[PDB]
Amino acid sequence: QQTLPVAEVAQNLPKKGYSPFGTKQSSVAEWSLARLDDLLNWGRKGSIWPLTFGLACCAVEMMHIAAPRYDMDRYGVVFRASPRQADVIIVAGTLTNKMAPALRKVYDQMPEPRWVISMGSCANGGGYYHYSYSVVRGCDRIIPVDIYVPGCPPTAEALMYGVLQLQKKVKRMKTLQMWYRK
Amino acid sequence: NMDYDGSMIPAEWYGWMHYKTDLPPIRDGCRPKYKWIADHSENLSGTKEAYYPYSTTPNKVEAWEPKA
Amino acid sequence: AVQQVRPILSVDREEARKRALNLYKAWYRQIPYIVMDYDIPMTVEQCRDKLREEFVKHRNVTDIRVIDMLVIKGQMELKESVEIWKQKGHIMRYWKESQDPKPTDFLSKFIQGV
Amino acid sequence: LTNKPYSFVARPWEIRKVSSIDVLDAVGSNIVVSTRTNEVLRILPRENEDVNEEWLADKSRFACDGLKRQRLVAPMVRMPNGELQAVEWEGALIAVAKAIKAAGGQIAGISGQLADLEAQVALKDLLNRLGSEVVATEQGFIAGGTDNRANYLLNSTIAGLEEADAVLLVGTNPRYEAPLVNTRLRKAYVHNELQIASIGPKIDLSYDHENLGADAALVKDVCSGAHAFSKVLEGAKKPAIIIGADLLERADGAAIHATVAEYCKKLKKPNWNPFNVLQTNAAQVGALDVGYKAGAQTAVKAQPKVLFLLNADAGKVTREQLPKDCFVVYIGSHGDNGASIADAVLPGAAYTEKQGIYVNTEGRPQQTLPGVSPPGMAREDWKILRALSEVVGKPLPYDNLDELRNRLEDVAPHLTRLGQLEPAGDAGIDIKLKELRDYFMTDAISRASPTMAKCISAVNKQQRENEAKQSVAI
Amino acid sequence: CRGDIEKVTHTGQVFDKEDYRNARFVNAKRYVNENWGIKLIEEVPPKECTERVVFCDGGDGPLGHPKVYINLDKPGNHICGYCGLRFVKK
Amino acid sequence: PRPLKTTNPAAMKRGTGGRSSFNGIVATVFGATGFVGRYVCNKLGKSGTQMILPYRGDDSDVIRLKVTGDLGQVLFHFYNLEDPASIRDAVKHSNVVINLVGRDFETKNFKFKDVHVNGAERIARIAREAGVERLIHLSSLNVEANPKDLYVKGGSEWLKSKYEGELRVRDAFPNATIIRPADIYGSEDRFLRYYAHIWRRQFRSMPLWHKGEKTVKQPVYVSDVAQAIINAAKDPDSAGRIYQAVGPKRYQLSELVDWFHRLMRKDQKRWGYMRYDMRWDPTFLLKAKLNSFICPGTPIGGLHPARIEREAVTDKVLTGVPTLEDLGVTLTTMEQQVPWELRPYRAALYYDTPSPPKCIEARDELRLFA
Amino acid sequence: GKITVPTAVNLSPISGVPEEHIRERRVRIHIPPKNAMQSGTDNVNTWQIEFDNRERWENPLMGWASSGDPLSNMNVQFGSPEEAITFCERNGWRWYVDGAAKPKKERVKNYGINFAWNKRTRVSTK
Ligand SMILES: NC(=O)C1=CN([C@@H]2O[C@H](COP(=O)(O)OP(=O)(O)OC[C@H]3O[C@@H](n4cnc5c(N)ncnc54)[C@H](OP(=O)(O)O)[C@@H]3O)[C@@H](O)[C@H]2O)C=CC1
Ligand code: SF4
Ligand SMILES: [Zn+2]
Repeated sequence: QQTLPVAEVAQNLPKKGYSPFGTKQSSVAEWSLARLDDLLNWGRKGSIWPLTFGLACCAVEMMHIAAPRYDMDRYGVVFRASPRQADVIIVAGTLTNKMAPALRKVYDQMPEPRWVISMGSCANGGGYYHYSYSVVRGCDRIIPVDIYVPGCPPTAEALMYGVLQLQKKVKRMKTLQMWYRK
Repeated sequence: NMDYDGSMIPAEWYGWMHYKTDLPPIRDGCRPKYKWIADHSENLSGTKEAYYPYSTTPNKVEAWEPKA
Repeated sequence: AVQQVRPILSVDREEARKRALNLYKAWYRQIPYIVMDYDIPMTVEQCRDKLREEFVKHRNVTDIRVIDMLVIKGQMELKESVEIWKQKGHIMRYWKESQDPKPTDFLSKFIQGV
Repeated sequence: LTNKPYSFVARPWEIRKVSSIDVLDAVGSNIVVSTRTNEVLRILPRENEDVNEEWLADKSRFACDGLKRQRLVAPMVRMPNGELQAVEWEGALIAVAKAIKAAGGQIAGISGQLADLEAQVALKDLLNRLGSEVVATEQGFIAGGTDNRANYLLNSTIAGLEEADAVLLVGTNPRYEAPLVNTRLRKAYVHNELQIASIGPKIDLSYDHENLGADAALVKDVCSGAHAFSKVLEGAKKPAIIIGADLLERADGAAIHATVAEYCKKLKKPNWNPFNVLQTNAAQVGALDVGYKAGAQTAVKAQPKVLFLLNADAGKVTREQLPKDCFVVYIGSHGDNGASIADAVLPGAAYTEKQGIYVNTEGRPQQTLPGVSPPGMAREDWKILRALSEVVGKPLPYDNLDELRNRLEDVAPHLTRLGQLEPAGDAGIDIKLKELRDYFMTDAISRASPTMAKCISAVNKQQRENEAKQSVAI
Repeated sequence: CRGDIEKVTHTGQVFDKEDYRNARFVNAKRYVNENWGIKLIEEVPPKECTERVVFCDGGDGPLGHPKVYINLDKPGNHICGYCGLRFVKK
Repeated sequence: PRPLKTTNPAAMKRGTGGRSSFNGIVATVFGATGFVGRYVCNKLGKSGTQMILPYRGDDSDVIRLKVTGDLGQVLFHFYNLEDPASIRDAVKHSNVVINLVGRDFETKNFKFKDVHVNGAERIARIAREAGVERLIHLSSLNVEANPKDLYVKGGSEWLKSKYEGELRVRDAFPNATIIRPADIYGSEDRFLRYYAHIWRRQFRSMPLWHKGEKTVKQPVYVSDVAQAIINAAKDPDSAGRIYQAVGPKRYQLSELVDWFHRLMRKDQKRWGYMRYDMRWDPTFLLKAKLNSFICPGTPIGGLHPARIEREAVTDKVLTGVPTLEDLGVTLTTMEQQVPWELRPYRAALYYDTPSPPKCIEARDELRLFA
Repeated sequence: GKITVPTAVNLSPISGVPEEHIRERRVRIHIPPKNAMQSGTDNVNTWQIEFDNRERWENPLMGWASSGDPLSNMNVQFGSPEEAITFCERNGWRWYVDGAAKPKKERVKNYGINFAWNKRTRVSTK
């Protein structure tokens, strides 16, 4: 790892700023595309709409970020039932062999950009039914997954930590800078 | 600023912030403070310095080298 | 070498063959509805060839209860094919898609380790 | 007391137990192999009252460390530079096929110390289909003993040797050649009033015995009746005479095999065959069952252009006896010796990595089972020989192991009844193994093991320690 | 150059330069613990005792290893098989 | 006798042949986010091949390729084509490098010479300096030293660029396999989607060069060329051999386009399907030039003039140069696969099976070109 | 309402076994070996069938052992060899028996032979 910086060292460090790219771009067109990508990523991270895809027990914790203690609504996060209106699909439960074409069709009808959160050990790696005859060995064999939330029923702080990690990934998305360098 | 997360809390204040104990490390002396205790690190996943697994045992079957 | 059992869905081999012909007739009538109602790459003639191949795979059986078991499972798969409960991936599981054809010669199995 | 090679390695519930046989000694002892996650952990005795009786020799047990060191993982072809290089399977097979076509029917093949029965059958079928009528074995035997089985069998049962009354050892040390036979003789020593005489040098049998001498012709005195032990042998209820295979390899050989056989025809009891031979090689009895011409000199004197070898590390054949150009193909698992002189070092699977038959010294066929996968790209030896026959152009008719067992029924009906012994009829001085450090490194797997080297180092350290403490008092 | 790839672990394992499995570390750090147990158990001094048999608990009672008794009649350092602490009799 | 490189017994071929097995190949598919890259990535991941997969743009365009392989068999690496150190970091632990880097239109940062000529030569020389055993590079079928224009002026720069890039690849990497596809059809392609788009048509009528009768094309499926790439990577007798990647039967463009419109249910009389000559219509070329101008990224439908000159150039096979049937792949016929591709592209039926197209033999092609 | 059938059936089509596993797998019918470091025998009296070992390889990513054989971990218990023969012929498996059980080993254990006169069975320790 790295040691987290001591406050004597960290007082000499300057402020990071909001932009992961920095304001030190050379060209004015590159700087304008950087700020446009910053505004676009702020709009995308300011409201991600996850889809009501609750397969198994993990989803009982998924409603617990809907719950008044954790309150996902002040993070841009609000559930949508239709897959067209939703940004994120949260695979929260056990993907089985009869569940595989349904999950693939629901993911394919979702419009791009598409970030996928694997909630729980049945969602990533198979988990407690990994050696079962009718359980897919994780959802990574079917749906491409950006965030993997570890706990068997993830606490709801850990699922919301996965949500904040997805927001940091969305804030780190480089589209217009790649277009300028394509 | 704006890059904070839930893993910036070190190990000694983690139980104080999560209501396990009501004793801060400035008053509690039960903490070990040993020599080999590594400093705290945030979740480094998604960056160019994250952890990637590997086999930890060495090679079991030793081949035969025509030389020697 | 002879035991008395309770018959399942048949009492003689001619009756069991007749009900297997009923199953083949209903499958043959349900082929062009399967090609029409599913988004599969296989055509009607390929579906009929696959139906003939799956019947001549089970041509070898002789026992009345075994062939009635096969007829019962075939009618259940057919009832899962008339009412659309199977998907496009379940229909295309008869053709072994996404599978490399394993060689039969000893040399290619010796090189590949099989 | 704990297994020190198996120190802290695994746990009993973690172990997959596979039933097989051991090929290091002559007993053909039933073992259970501890395989967990493609690794040989340890070797434990398996219960059979006829063969091993829940015991195991040290060479049989502590040879599991030799399955990791000096293994063959890639096919190696000798380059024109002068050193072997790792070559893919198709190139090695067509190189051996090109050398076979350049030889033009002047080929020969020698069986191994640890070779499988099915590998020997595949080698014999490949050589007979290619116009070669000569096959060989590392350990020699008498002339004309192949025709009758009782010439080369321990005809008295290992389970029956505990009922012996007077046994004579003709130039062998059974506690270092096949120690479970010595456990049976020790049980018959303590339970029955047994008198044992040994002809040869001074050896310790872990029980008392009368040493008649190292002279050869004294055994003729045992066949004369004038010797004192001959009266004990004729007066015994269940007598026996055991002859080592190294004494049968010498130039007198068949003569010493003949006379005592006549003595056995002078002393026989119903349901008891007193003639006994103890041959250290596990592959020797199976090779002489399927019709191998015993002796490496039979393949040396034939002057082969391509000399096939199975898992043979005895070193009885070298480059000096071979001609100027000789494509030596070594199909083995370890290759400490016999692979440095080879031109096409083909890999192979060990006895814990393949399924095959081995016939022990009493003539009882047994089947080993594959515990772990072979390392690298090593294959089974009969599969290698069948693929080589398909590359050459005269393929063997069997494709899998079942038709190979059917051809085994075609050549010998008693080579497939595994675990069942068919008794044969009538049969018609220096010891190389006399110390423990000689006993430790006889085979290739025991030579590659570091445990046997550690044992010889510890025994030699105790020997110099005792010699220094004895010589400091002088 | 990166020095975290060729560094050996306490189990004696390192990926050599001809291995294909070092391509997984071109974007991620190879995690090697710098606190080896061998040096950290060789650093502590042995404990001198006068009685013939001693007991090792490894620390606190319910928080340590199960209690073992070591006989110190043989000269030398006797190592506890649980914690690795060495005892010696004068 | 082909020698082994490293003889590491944790690096040889093992397993039956699924995802969890390993076939001893470490692939580095350059430009794997493209159309051929998806199919070759799935074909490599279904056999057990670890892929390094260098990507140039965003992570969201390449994160869909993690489902092709098993755990640890798919890596990702950020690179630029002008940066040589990132390519050397990408290929330093590989033995098979597959080069799919290409672009059908000129870009403001990368020209045709900067992609096909300079970039492929740079990748080939970096792979040669990095000890890569085998390289697979893709070209066009009708590459010539001096290819002439047929309809559009300034055309055939793509064919000349691919020929010069192929020559620089064989000058840099000597044992480089050159597969030459003619025109690759399939899903999300630039052939069936380009003939399937609204922007290609002009008032329910498709312009074609000499009404599509003069040009004869032999298109190939993307799974066939992916299997050809894998069969060239596994079998080591394909070192430095040019493989003509063409389909089973020759077709002319008019019968192909009429068969496509029969598949999309455009053959009904209320739709008003009409095939007419392209050389009489300068408005279509003006529309294509304006579409290449105003689009910031890729043009819509791929209606750049390079695609126009590519559809103008007929597919010519070379005698004595091997075809994919020498690589041991059974080529899929057109009539089995194409109705499945054009099934979602069918029009709505008006309120008021299609015939298969006629193949063109050698003597009929010689009569047509006389 | 009963019919006449042969008592030997083949249930390999109606089961889920594919052709690549029913055509080339050998079933070993055996008594499992007693652990030689234990003196108990309660796990020995049950016969069982097992399948032949297949290729197990090192994982490319981690050090785990991977196998494509689905039947490596399936041992089926039986009370007699003949019922296992009937099961193997009913399910269409290709069978073989590793070995029959030992019928009887007649042994005598006398305490008086440890201390005997003019006998070689006298012990030296205690
Ligand atoms: N019709 C066809 O498909 C035919 C194709 N070919 C050849 O086949 C090959 C593959 O074609 P195909 O996949 O269909 O085409 P694509 O354009 O769809 O794919 C090209 C790939 O290369 C990448 N790429 C493009 N330009 C650059 C650059 N400057 N630097 C780095 N990477 C770059 C693209 O990345 P990104 O995701 O950013 O776009 C994409 O992954 C090409 O060499 C082409 O010339 C030949 C004849 C016919
Ligand atoms: S990962 Fe754990 S909590 Fe989540 S669905 Fe599976 S068993 Fe339930
Ligand atoms: Zn302790």
